[PDB]
Amino acid sequence: MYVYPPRIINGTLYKSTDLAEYTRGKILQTLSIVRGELVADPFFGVPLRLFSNINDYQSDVSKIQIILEEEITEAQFIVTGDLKNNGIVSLTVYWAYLGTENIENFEIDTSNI
Amino acid sequence: TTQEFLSKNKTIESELLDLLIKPNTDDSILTRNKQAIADRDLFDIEWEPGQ
Repeated sequence: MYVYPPRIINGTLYKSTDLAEYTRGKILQTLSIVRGELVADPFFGVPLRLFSNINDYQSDVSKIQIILEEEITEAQFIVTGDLKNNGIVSLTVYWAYLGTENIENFEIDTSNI
Repeated sequence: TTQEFLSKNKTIESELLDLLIKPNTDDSILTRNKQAIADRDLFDIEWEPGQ
């Protein structure tokens, strides 16, 4: 299968047999698409709220967690939000691939692109 | 009386039995496990001592 980020490696599209990095690519694709980006599906994508005071900053985290859980059924998602110094809201998505039982390392990460 | 026959190239009567060898995959000891299950229902586990 073709993982989300289109990279031409060795003259062809990067095809991966493993389902674990394919699931990771699915997570990256879901998080990289803002709701409304796609013309076919105007509802798929994470909701983005950028310029607003940091009072209700957990509800969007919960919405992102729910969207990740509904869209990707092969992984379990826990999303946490931290408040940084200037204006940064740090989201951390803890995901585990249900097919595997241990942490699965990918060799394409070590390769220098 | 005996009829004489000379070499031909392609007859309909030979094409009635041109079929002789069939490479099928029907129930047999070598075709029991036709269906394999993908990773959607498999767990990848490591082999530990005492396993």
